[PDB]
Amino acid sequence: IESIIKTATDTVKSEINAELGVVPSLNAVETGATSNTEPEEAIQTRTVINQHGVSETLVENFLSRAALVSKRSFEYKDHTSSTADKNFFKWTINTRSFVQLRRKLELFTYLRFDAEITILTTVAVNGYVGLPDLTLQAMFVPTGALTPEKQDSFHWQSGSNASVFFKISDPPARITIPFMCINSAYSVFYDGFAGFEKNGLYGINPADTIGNLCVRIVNEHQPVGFTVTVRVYMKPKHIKAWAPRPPRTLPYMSIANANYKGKERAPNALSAIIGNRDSVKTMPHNIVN
Amino acid sequence: IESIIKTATDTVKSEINAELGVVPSLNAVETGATSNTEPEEAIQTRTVINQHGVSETLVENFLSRAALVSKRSFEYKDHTSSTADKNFFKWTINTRSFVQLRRKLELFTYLRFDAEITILTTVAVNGYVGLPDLTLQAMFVPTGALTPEKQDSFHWQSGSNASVFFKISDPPARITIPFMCINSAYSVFYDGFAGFEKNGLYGINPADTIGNLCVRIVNEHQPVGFTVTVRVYMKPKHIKAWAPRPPRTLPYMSIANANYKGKERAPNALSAIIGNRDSVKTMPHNIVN
Amino acid sequence: SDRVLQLKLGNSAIVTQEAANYCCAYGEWPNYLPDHEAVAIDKPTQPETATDRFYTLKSVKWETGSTGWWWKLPDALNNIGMFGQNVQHHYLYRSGFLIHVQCNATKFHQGALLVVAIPEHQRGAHNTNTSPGFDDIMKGEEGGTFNHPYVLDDGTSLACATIFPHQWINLRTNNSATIVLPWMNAAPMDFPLRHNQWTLAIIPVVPLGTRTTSSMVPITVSIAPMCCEFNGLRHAIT
Amino acid sequence: SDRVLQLKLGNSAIVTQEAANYCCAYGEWPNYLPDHEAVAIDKPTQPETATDRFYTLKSVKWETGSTGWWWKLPDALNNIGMFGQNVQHHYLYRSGFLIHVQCNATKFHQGALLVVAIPEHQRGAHNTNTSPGFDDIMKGEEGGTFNHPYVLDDGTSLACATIFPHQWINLRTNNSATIVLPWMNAAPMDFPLRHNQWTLAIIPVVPLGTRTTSSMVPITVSIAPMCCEFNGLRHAIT
Amino acid sequence: NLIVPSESSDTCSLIGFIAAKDDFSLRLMRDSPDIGQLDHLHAAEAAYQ
Amino acid sequence: SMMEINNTESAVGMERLKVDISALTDVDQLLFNIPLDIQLDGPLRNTLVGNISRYYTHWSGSLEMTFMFCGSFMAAGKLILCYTPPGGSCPTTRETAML
Amino acid sequence: INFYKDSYAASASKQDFSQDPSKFTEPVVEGLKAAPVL
Amino acid sequence: INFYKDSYAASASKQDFSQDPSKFTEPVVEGLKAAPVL
Ligand SMILES: COCCn1cc(-c2ccnc3c(NCc4ccc(OC(C)C)cc4)cccc23)cn1
Ligand SMILES: COCCn1cc(-c2ccnc3c(NCc4ccc(OC(C)C)cc4)cccc23)cn1
Repeated sequence: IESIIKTATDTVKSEINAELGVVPSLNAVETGATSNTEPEEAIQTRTVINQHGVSETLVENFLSRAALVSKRSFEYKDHTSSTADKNFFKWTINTRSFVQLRRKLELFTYLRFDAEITILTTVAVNGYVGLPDLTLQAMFVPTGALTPEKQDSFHWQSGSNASVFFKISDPPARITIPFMCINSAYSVFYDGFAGFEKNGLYGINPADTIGNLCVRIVNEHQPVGFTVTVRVYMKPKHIKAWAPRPPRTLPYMSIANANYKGKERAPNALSAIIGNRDSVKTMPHNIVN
Repeated sequence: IESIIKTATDTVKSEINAELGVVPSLNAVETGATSNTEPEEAIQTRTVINQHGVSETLVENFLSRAALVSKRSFEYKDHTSSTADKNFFKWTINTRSFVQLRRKLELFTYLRFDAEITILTTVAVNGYVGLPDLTLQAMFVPTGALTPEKQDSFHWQSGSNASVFFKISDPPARITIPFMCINSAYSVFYDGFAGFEKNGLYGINPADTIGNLCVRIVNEHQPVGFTVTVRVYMKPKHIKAWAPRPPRTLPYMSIANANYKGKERAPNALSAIIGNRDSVKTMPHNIVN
Repeated sequence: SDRVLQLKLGNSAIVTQEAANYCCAYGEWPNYLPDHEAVAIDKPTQPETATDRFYTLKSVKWETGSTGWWWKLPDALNNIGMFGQNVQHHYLYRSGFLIHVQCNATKFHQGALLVVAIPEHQRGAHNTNTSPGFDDIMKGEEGGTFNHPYVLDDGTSLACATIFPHQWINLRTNNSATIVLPWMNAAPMDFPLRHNQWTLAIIPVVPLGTRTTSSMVPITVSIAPMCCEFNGLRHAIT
Repeated sequence: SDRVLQLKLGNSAIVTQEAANYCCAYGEWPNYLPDHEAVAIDKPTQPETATDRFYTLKSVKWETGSTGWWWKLPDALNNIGMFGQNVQHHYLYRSGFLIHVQCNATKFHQGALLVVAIPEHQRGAHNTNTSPGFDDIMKGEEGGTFNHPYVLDDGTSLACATIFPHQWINLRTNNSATIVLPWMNAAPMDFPLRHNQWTLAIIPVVPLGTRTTSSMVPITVSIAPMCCEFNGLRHAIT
Repeated sequence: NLIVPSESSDTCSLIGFIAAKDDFSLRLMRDSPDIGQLDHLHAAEAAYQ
Repeated sequence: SMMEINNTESAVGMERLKVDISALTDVDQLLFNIPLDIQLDGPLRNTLVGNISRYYTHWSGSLEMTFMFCGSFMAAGKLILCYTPPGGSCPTTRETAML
Repeated sequence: INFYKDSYAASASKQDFSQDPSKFTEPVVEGLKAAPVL
Repeated sequence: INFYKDSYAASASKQDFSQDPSKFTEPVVEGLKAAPVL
């Protein structure tokens, strides 16, 4: 039954028992229920009035932290001879590339959230002259819209795409993207295929497609080359979460799938998640005096 | 008995006494009480209505001033050949490194406070080209979280750590950290050992561990080297303080302990805290006309 | 009137005919842990009179060269009687203390002892960067001696030590000191073997002197734990 | 219904799924000594959960030649945990006991144990005029073995031993026995080191037998002191 | 003791489980040391192509 | 969620999630111990309580361990499961752990 | 402080303290006794 | 001015004028007379 829980539960004092037919420490794991044995039933307890808050494990607080989702470096230079990100890049938006954010999200089967996006830009001179205060354009290109082909192509005129223009000397650029799934929640895992034929992608719900992020430098090239790094941070907010999952144990291999190998030896090997001890009777950090 | 005191006490006028059995200037230091002799009892007084406020000696006002807690300089350069803080540093957070803040805090046994943190950054060219407007990342790494190993390691993706990104041209970066002790107050002094074995640290309450501050430059290196200095300031606020202590007299030796040596001669020598005078009858700054 | 005092706790009693009132540290009295401050959820044992009684330590000789003496609490009692047994079998302890210090001499003797209870008396070492070791700190029932009482062995000062709960034994005036200590910790309970809440310090600010025939002038310490509670029963560390 | 039982005392709990009710000796339940029966005027210590908890003894092997086993109370517990410590430091003790006897086997095994609590089981020697000595009586935690269980080693009989508080473990029916013992003495309190109120006796009236492959069939005894009080605190005899 | 007849297996298993009770509380969020990456994942670069 | 109590060499995969018990010919014998440090690598780390707790630094409150016996119906036995509060070495004998 | 027109722009909602752990801890059709459970 | 959600973010609290110096100046069980004090 649903109830409002702001603090951890109190403990009541308890007496000696010795009641026939009452065995609160016995349980039946086969039912699939977790043990209902209370501490007051296992031991004699005192009264404790418990004031510890539980707000820091709220799902909103657990997930609504800004985390790196994308990082791209490209040369800001005259590109006429290059073969390369020619003062712009395109990124196909995903949550799977950086493992710390990926593992937290993959604790759940379904998520509904709005995404707070922070864009941080940094510049370095190619191997010094000072650093230019460049203007950047980020443009969101939804599904079926055309991506830019050049730094100066007319796609950047952004008649109906959302664009943000920001300087390097500004605070990081920030926007919110709404929850935009064609379903009521994102499918964090998808035991299915994307297309009506048999060759479609396994494991990616088509319903969750966000689109492309296109970032250009708006300035014409200078006489000298710079390296520009763009970092994108996502913070989920207004979160609903359904069906908690076993956490990832083996290292991630791919953004595209759940494939696994394990580490070569424990911990987090395929044959042994926990590191070994000499025996089930060995206490590894035993206090001795 | 607790009372609200906004101003220093008034003085009442007093007459001649000569009462048998009443000796208000006699006291008994052995009880451990401080003398209760009032001025009106020691001398004939006038009436004075006293308007002097006492707000500047409030413990909140006495301690809630921003003070330097950490200062680190490192080279911002291409580090491929260096043996060094390679565009980032790690700091183990403590209040003991700068003596002016340390001595004020050590006037008390227990303190509870939130910490207002101000981060000031300055840059100089290595031995001139102008100064770059770099972006920095500070990341708080709590106990048991992994610290970054490189300027560009994936730990900086900060999925659940709190990070602040700030420019050199900004005003100093500022955040508040809550009171985060696992006890109800910090132990400013700790007459105990940190571990269950005998070899643990004396003098540091494990309950007070804050964590690590990790600061990187986010920009790739320029063709030329710079020296970057980061200064961290802490201001305690929302302060409660318990059990006042004898102030430190001898110079501090270590951040890790209360060890002492004294100055080589008075003042603040181990044998003589106050500087000498020729005799107990010598008046050192005697007015003569 | 308040020069005579009787203290009765358990099967033990002390009388003095030459007290100087007594100190209640910070105006508190010892009490048991209330339910709205408790952390450990197991029911505590409260042995009462088995623990809450005077234990007398070994006496120390007051000599003209003495620097003073210290004992750490609970360390000095962790091996004595039923208090020691409860300490050794329980992870967590809590108590106050009653401290009674005894020193008598003739009307021809002079001398003054500062008797001060210091909370969290974290010691420093002299003239080294290395922190004090376990055997420098954990003296047990015998206690320690001050290296540099003038700076309280902590680089502070004896002169300001009166900010702590204290009395004096001034031999002309009184022959005993009494201090009542509440529980004094940042946590509601603690592990008794790795942290000391209080240090008793006895420092001879005025040295013992007389021109009568010399006698041994001992200082004797009696300590009663007050409102003892123990939590987390296991086998004895001992 | 009454084939399942859970017993909870202090930090200890026991469950059985194959009980045969349980015995309350003479219909009594343990209680503390009331003021109108008390003799010793000092305030008792009542350690509660530190003492009033199950202690498990060393198991004994049920073998085809076994004569049976006995343990004397409080003797078998006088060196165990905080009950032992309170015994060793106090002149006087009083308690009840909760006795739980455990023995399981297969559905192909047979055998029957009489589990009987005997008050004042004053032992005789066989074929001598000399009374049993101290080392014949005071076995401690290990207990003893019956010499002549047919006469209870006291020249009486096993056949009439059902006049005492008892249960059976009949391997076909049940795997555990439970007996609750009140305080059973002519005095309100006693010296724990020189008198035993109760003897637990476990006697195999029907021998263990089967035609399956043999396993070790142990008998295990768990005893919880109940409503422990101690008077006359001194140094430990120990 | 573990006691079994001849036709049962002579060796038996326990499975151990752990959970928190509802008096349980967690505080001060940190990066979990259970996961890390030393390099880009496979196909992470291809998101830029 | 299942504890990895049999975190030993020569336990592979699923074998690490169960502990095997045999008939003994000596009384009172130790069967296994469980390291209780959730921060250091051990049987508790890869558990639902373990994994979620390792996103946090501070913790409080009681734990429950449940054991399921998976012998045959004809198998009988009694075990004692002991928790020792900290301060000393892990007990190696039943009459110590029983306290 | 939210002067934006769309409500999804607002700051995070850290106020929902409703829990029902029994949907994961006790998803049995018959609720268990605090008699033996089978 | 405090628009942050967490209350520990607020500016300093310089308003608590309660004092009780007698817990340090006169921690004696019997209060002293303003008769001789012993
Ligand atoms: C558990 O997760 C499965 C569900 N899931 C949600 C997302 C997601 C949704 C919306 N956005 C995202 C983003 N945002 C980049 C961005 C977009 C538009 C911008 O617009 C400006 C150019 C005006 C700026 C930046 C970066 C990374 C991920 C997302 C991905 N998967
Ligand atoms: C009497 O004193 C004993 C108790 N005591 C309190 C503190 C303390 C607490 C919290 N903080 C501190 C800090 N703060 C650095 C900081 C942390 C996190 C940051 O987070 C950003 C990266 C997002 C930024 C800076 C610097 C120095 C000290 C502290 C230390 N000892």
